[PDB]
Amino acid sequence: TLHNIITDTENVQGSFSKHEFQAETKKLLDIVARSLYSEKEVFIRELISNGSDALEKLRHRMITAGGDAPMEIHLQTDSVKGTFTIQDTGVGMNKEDLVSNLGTIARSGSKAFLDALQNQAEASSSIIGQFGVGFYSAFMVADKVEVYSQSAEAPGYKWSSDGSGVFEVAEASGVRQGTKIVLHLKDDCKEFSSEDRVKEVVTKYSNFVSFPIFLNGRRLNTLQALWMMEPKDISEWQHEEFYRYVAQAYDKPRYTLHYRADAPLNIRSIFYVPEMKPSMFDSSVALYSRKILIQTKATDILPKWLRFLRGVVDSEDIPLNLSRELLQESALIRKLRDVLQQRVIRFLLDQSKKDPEKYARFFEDYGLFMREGIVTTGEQSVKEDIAKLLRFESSALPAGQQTSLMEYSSRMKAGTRNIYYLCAPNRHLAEHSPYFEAMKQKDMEVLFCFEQFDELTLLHLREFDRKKLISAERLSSEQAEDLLAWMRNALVQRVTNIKVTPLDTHPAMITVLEMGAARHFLRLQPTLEINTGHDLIKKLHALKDSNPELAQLLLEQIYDNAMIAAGLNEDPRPMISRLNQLLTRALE
Amino acid sequence: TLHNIITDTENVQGSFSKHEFQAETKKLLDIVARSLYSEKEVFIRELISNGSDALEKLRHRMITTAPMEIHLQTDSVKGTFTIQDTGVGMNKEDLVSNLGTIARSGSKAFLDSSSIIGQFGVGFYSAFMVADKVEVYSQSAEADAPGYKWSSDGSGVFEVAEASGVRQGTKIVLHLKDDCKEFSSEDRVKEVVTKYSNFVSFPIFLNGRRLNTLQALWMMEPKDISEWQHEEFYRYVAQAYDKPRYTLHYRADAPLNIRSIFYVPEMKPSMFDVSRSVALYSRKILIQDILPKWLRFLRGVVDSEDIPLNLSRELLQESALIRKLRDVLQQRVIRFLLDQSKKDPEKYARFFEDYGLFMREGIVTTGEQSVKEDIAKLLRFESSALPAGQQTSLMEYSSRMKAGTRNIYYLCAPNRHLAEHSPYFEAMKQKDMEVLFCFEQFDELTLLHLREFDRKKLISAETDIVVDHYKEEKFQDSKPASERLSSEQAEDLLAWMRNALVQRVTNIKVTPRLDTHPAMITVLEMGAARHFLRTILQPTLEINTGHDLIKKLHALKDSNPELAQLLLEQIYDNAMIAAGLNEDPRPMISRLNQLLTRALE
Ligand SMILES: Nc1ncnc2c1ncn2[C@@H]1O[C@H](COP(=O)(O)OP(=O)(O)NP(=O)(O)O)[C@@H](O)[C@H]1O
Ligand SMILES: Nc1ncnc2c1ncn2[C@@H]1O[C@H](COP(=O)(O)OP(=O)(O)NP(=O)(O)O)[C@@H](O)[C@H]1O
Ligand SMILES: [Co+2]
Ligand SMILES: [Co+2]
Ligand SMILES: [Co+2]
Ligand SMILES: [Co+2]
Ligand SMILES: [Mg+2]
Ligand SMILES: [Mg+2]
Repeated sequence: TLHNIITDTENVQGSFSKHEFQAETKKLLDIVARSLYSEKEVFIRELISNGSDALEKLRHRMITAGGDAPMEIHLQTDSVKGTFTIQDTGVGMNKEDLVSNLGTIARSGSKAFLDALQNQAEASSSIIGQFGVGFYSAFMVADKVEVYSQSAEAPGYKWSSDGSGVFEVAEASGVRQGTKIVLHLKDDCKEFSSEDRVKEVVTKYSNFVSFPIFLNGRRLNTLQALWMMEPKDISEWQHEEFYRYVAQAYDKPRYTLHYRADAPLNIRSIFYVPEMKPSMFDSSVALYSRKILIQTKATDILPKWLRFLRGVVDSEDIPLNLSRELLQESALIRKLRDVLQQRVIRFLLDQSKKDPEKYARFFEDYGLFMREGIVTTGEQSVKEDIAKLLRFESSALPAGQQTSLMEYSSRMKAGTRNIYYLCAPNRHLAEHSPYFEAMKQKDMEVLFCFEQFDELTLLHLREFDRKKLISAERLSSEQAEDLLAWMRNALVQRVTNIKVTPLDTHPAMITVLEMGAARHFLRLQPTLEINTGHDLIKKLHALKDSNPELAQLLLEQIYDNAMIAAGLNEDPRPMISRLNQLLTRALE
Repeated sequence: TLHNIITDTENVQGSFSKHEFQAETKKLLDIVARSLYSEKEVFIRELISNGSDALEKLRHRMITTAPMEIHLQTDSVKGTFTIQDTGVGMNKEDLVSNLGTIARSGSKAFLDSSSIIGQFGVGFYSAFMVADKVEVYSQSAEADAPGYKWSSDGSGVFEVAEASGVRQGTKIVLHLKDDCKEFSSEDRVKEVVTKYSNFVSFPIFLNGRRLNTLQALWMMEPKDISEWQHEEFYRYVAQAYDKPRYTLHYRADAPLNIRSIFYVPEMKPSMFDVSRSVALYSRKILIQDILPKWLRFLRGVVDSEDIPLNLSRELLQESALIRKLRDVLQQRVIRFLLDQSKKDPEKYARFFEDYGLFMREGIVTTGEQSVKEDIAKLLRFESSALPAGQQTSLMEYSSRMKAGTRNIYYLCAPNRHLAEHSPYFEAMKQKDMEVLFCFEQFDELTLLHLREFDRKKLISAETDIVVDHYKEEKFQDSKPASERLSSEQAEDLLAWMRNALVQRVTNIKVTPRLDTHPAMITVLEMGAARHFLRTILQPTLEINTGHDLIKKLHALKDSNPELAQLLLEQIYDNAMIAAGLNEDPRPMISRLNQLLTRALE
């Protein structure tokens, strides 16, 4: 029932030829200029990266062979002629370098320059170019490209091409030191001769480029890359400002984490938690490399549950896809994500100590993210890492006070290893749980979990600290029996039981067996319990025969009042008209 | 004030030299091997695509019998991945010029149909992502013609020799590097095929077993798809176990080529997943928004030939075409859902109940008014002019509006009975306008954001009641003056209430607009106040001096003054709750029980 035709039936017969791999130059240029980037606008990123690199090499040269000029990138638009022009005052290119570097695809002068530096040299970490293709991005948007270049050594040149397999080189006066590139834009790309549009692209990708960038004689990039600076030389106001820019936000960060490290990758990063809680009516952490935008929404570097963080991650040696808008599959990027997960958890844990009050607000607003993380990850070790961030209330603690799974594990009786919880809409329904009343008597402490999805979190948690979480789950004696028998008939299809109990000020209360049910209800088999010493109950007893119609309203009210006190009816609008009838008739 | 450096100053001196662009081949190979594809597994897709193309070329040549299939083999002991197709094969010139030359694609000069996948001339080199060594055995058809072995380590050179025992077609053997042993696992290779190549037009066999490849339903004639084929296909694309309640199979050629199928699940959406969905294809191979956020409940697939692919085959290439496509799809889906409401309103009611929250979200988070209104066409309400239970729409409301009218009135209450008997509705009934009844939690927020519809302002009943004070209060009471407090009694009572409720209310007023209710709370921007409470104000308390409870209060203030104050506090609380402006109701229960006992003697 198997069908395979793969068989070792081949044998080397005779002699063989040796060939070198070739490359169809014509088609390859078309591929860069058409089939490489998701957006045409990206040619501006590339040309500015080149200007930065040229400037960086000049700066490097002058450390040793010092000499004389300012280091700048200038952009000019001409909306009448349809041109885009960029000029840098960097190292420039002689005729040999124009032909070699521009004329040859995947040849990178910058890459060779990098490979020859001491790894410690500043330029080692700021040179952007790697592949030797970014320049061809100009043909995506231009029918004609002209390059004027003057090297810093001992004649100016003009390089020229339409990008169709050929190019021309001639001597030129009077070219300024560095390189000037003029793009004659295609008709469908004339938008890049608009100043406003070019400004949008520069700020998107290249806002943190190290050298001043001018557009039509005006400076743009006034924003310094805070993530590359020493964490201590940065003030709270700089973070507030930088946060707003990077998160496109208008509030401040409640938390700031400035993380720098060298392994598995170079990392310079800043993470923020917004002060404003998120909701339905609605950026992410951005990825950079050597100060250039890679992805506005970084995908592989953080786990999904940490998507509430804003900010930036920059790595010098993260493996980039050729398009420079994706990362390659890498064991190093996987390790980075794991490292960051642990760092952020560690940071939030520290914060729960420094200010439990503040952390309490944070957990109310963002705790859902932690719960999601515990449910969706498949690593038990990490589930218990994220679980250190959870807060609940406890049977063994007062109302409104939070504790962690660790603090519970702390207080446990020495001879036991079970974590008991009870997921309830509220505390009243918890304290009066049949299942919890059990754990009151013989057993001891139970976690009260009121938040949404607290349940399946713990179900998915399964195991914490090698331990197991498991859900713990007046009126005479015949005047009352008469009253009860009456009550069961007026509330036939509302409750599945009516009891009598020792309540004080409250004439009745609602209790529920399954908390699980009550959630379906709020999305039920209540048990009303009557205080036969309460005046309204004794009044109810008297009116059931004397004024049956009045006692019907009163009964309904006592039931509704009990459901409200149990948090089982949060919006009492349905009762108001009846209640008003009860009041008018009572007040005759 | 300006700093520029760019000046038209440069002039050419003497003649030019002419040059041809060149390529650094060795470094291109490295780029294809390490930097081109973001995921290693796609070498499987690329090799299958080549096999599929070779088979298409043979099919086209066989017109003008033999099997046409693709075989995969994993050897986890030898660390080897093998693929063999029964296609046209390659001759010596072909092995050299097409395989040996990066960016050379024989699958171009073949033209000359739309079944051919290969375009760039680089896909084959993806093998070097995962393999130290690659051997190729190919046999052309017919044509003369010898067999050949092609061989390379991936760096720089390769060798070809004539060979025997080469079956018609092409076999390729990947000697996997230690980094990539996962591709000698059958379960692993199977995962990849079904991910990218599950709609390939020829059978694929893995280690002798035929893979369950599928029909590209979206490309096919809609009328030839049975409900059951859609059920199955839905379950596949949505990875679900239930079936679709709606199926939209959309083809178009203008303005954009589009072949798509969308499904709405029969299941209600998980509330967990809502806070925490359509695949994109080209030529039957997977490609990795397209729908606006509010339509993320839809499942299914979109294919469009106007979307260009990047070199790596994982990104789309015109962020403006996409916005267009998305706008087209949004429009088509709204029209589809409007049509479903016509055909079967009862079934649509269930849909709206389960998914309505997505519409409301869409209305609230869009900035474009015409889009808010388009989505708003999907909303359903009840009406004061229709029997209980009968759903209607903004459009139908608009069509009943008299010539003079210029506003759409609405009232938000938990249910039909509460709206019909709302004090706000009693007040509105004195006018002759139709009032929409909206029962869902975020309906008010939604209409607040919607603001207007078809040039008609949306106004809540509660708001309209306040505005009428600043016009003519030309309304007469429901009860004759005999059944009301005299003015002197009304003024006396009000002055008392103002003292008893000093810092809780802005003012207190009688109103002729109530019947069943003793009082109501009014706030100009009621809706916005309700929304704000979900985490005081300048509320007005308006009393009905014809109501038994109000008149009794007038008496009580002079007979049991303490009881009168307790009554007063409760009336205010009742009006706040009825207004939807109440804080936690639990702490009022104490007062209420106390009030209840003192009343009952
Ligand atoms: N503005 C410039 N000034 C001086 N030299 C330049 C300039 N632009 C490009 N070059 C040179 O031309 C080469 C080719 O540029 P490019 O095609 O962008 O490849 P790359 O910058 O080297 N690497 P990549 O950007 O990752 O593809 C560079 O490496 C430099 O040697
Ligand atoms: N299995 C095969 N059988 C026959 N010819 C093949 C086979 N694989 C590759 N070829 C030939 O070799 C050429 C190069 O393949 P490839 O590098 O994948 O580029 P491409 O398929 O043409 N376009 P693309 O896949 O989009 O990069 C193809 O165009 C075919 O002419
Ligand atoms: Co052999
Ligand atoms: Co070195
Ligand atoms: Co000139
Ligand atoms: Co009309
Ligand atoms: Mg470059
Ligand atoms: Mg191919």
